[PDB]
Amino acid sequence: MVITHVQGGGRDIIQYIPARSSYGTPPFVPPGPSPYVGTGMQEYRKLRSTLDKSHSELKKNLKNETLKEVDELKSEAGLPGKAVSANDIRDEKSIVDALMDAKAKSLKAIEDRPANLYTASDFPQKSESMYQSQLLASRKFYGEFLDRHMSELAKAYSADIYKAQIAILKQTSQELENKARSLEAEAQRAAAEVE
Amino acid sequence: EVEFDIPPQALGSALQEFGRQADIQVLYRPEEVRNKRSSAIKGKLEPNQAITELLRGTGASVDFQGNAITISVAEAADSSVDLGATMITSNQLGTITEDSGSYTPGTIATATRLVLTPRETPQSITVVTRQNMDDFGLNNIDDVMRHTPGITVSAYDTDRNNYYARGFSINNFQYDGIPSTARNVGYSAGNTLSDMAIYDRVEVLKGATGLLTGAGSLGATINLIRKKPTHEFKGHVELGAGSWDNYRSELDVSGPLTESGNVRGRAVAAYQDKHSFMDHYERKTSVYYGILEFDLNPDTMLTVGADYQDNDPKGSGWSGSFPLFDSQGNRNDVSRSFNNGAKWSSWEQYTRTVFANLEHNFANGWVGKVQLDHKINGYHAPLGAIMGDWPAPDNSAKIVAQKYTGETKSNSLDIYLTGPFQFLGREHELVVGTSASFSHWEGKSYWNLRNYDNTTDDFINWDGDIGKPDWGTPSQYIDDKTRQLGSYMTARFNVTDDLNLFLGGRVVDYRVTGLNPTIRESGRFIPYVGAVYDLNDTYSVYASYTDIFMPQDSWYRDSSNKLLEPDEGQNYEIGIKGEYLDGRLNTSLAYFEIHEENRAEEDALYNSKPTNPAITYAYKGIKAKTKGYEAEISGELAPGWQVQAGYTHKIIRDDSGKKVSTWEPQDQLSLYTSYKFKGALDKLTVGGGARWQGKSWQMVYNNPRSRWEKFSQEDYWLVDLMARYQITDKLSASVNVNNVFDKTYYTNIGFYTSASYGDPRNLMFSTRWDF
Repeated sequence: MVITHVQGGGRDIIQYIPARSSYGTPPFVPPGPSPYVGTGMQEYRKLRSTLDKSHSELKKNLKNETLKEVDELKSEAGLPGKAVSANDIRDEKSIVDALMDAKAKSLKAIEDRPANLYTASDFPQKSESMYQSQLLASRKFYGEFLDRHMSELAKAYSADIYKAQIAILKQTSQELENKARSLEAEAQRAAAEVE
Repeated sequence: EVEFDIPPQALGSALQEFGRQADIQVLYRPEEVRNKRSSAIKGKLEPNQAITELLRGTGASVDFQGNAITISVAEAADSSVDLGATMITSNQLGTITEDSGSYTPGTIATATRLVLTPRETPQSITVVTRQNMDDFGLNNIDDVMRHTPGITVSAYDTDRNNYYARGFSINNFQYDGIPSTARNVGYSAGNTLSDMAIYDRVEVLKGATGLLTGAGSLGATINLIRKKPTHEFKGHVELGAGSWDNYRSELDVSGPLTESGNVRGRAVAAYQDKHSFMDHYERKTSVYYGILEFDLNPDTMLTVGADYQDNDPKGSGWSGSFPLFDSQGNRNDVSRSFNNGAKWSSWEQYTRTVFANLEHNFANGWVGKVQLDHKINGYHAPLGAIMGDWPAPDNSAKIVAQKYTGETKSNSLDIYLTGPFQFLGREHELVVGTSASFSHWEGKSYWNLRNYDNTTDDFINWDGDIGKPDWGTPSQYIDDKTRQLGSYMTARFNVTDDLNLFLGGRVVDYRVTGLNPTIRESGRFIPYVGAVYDLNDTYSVYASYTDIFMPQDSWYRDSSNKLLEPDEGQNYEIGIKGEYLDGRLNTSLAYFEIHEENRAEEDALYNSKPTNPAITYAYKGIKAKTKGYEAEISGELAPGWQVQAGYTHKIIRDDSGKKVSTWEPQDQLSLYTSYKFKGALDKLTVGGGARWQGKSWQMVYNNPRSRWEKFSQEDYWLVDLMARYQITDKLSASVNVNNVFDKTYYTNIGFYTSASYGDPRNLMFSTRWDF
């Protein structure tokens, strides 16, 4: 089960949920050919597509998706969708910044994980080859490997999205101050003319 | 009554020539025959007349001991008693068990390549003689192993069996003393299906067998001794029929092929076509064997032989015979006839050997031997079976199908010298040898099937009825070239009349090339230390320090991507051996400890968070220790009463203290007896046996209930019965009842989260015609 969390949440934007296991370490593994390779590769190809097509569907429309997140938080706080007021622009900017920081924290939590094969940037490229090597080397059940590779790719794809969302929010935040600066400039000009 | 032609010569030469001509093992001390000559013998005389005529004027006496004879020169004064005296032998492989009538062997060369009696051997040596195989209808090596004291036969599926000794899986096989390339545990190539029609006996040497094996496993080596041409015509036809459409046929012919008897041959052919107690299962087996022996002169002999065997099953199971649990995590309840394999599923295994041997007798009592072998051990396995947590609530299941096809071509050369040597006025013996092996393993593996529907609506009434898949293209390839070079030397010093010391060793060079990185291992030492002390005429105490290693796989590497040091171990053994009735009965009691090093264990800490790109799944080496004891009795209890019995206690624990190889019982007991009647009932033989084994368990993972479970087999008894009647001199009929009380038990205890059942009660009826 792969769930795409469009709405802002503590859980990663792209989440992999797997059944718990107590089979992580087996005392003895039978020598000879593994019967799980074929079905392991078959299960990988099934899950990998649903996770890849969930990532690219989101990158395609990330501008609207993230501005829709902004719009839900904007309205959840009582603000209107269209913001013109000085009070409203300043209030709206904080939301964008608060969202940006939340995404920054989430991205930093993924990035500041100890280095290993799973956390490598090139991991998506290397995942299928690595998985098959693990099945062939271990001769054991695919379950633990498949769940790990998908959870680790859910984070990889969440880090790609989060990195891009911050870029969108930086540009949205920049535009906000511009309106604010000119708005206060125009309030000033007008106040001087009224005297 | 055979034709003998030996001229007057040095006595020792005459005794080696008589041994060849009479088809008998001749034992004699080299110091005793040293300055004596034989008298001339020519003509058709019985073996008894021949030796009495040959020895005329030598002052020597003969001890007739079945298919062997011991020559001694008694002296006027009391002769000092030295039971373990260095002796010259006519048959380098040991005494022939065929037509002996016994369940105990004579001499055997299986430990150090020296021709020794079991008491003289400072190791645990068990032999299943020809008569034991005839009597209890042991048609193959699995049947032999089930009847071998201290051996546990555990099965993966219908055509994949594994043998366990002293907590270890036996991966070592030898054919006439020449070791076969170390068997892959899962990729059955045909060793575990060797048909008994072409062999004389099977010798099972237990512990750490490295000295003559080279690189291999711990627990034991199974040496199979092929049948040989004879100087007098003899052969037989044997037909058999038994439970679940089991039909067997065998033809054996042996004799001289020229008037002088210089050329001799033996040809054996067997066929078995059987069904099973298991559904949609059938297997067809064919054995062919031919051997020719040429006497180039009285001291030189050339041998050319070849053997073939094909094992072709249909309906082969795969993980077990059934899944342990259903989709909900509830334990399955299936009948003993249940077979998970599809009708077309097959693990087809074949073997062929082409051998040539050269043997020479040198003037100094020394004998040289040259052995050239070309072996093939392949498999064609298009497998398919119900696999996984099945059935589903609507009594549905899924099929898993994969195809494996591989072949191993081996070319081996083995030269060795054996002879007596004097040192400080005493006669000792030495073995010096060299060996070279070049093995090539090619294999393809198919798991990316084209457009295949692997579902079946009915599980309970599964018939094996599912279509065969389009296997596609190979998903993995194996192309491995192995070069193993050996050198051995063993000395047996006759220290005092009561003490004999064994000192020897092997130096091994091992190299594997292929698709994976090159493995190189040079100067690998394997020590051999043994001693035997004569308490009295009957008993001798022994002690041994033996070793063996196995170069690990390219898959078994540590975090630093460096390969793991070879899996290896030492056997520390103390024991006592008895000899009664002129060697016709043998008893033993031994204490053993196996010390293991570099037992590959998964490196969980690394594997959970792998840091090196060169290794994605790494291993860790650990230590393990077997502690146990074994008692054994074999041979004549009375004049027509024979036995083969044994008791084995074993526990293997790892570095932590945890018990391991738990599916092999800690305690096991075996007894196989037969009695030949006297007087009016002379033509009747009756027999029986029983095998008991303690509790055996394995931890299994319940995926639907996300928990580990303990799958146990409580202790159990298996009773076999037997009877034979000699109707005519040439014709005899026999009956064999196996699992007499029809016990339900398991052969597979949770491997691949599946189980397998042992044979229900079954009978075999056979008739044999001797020419």
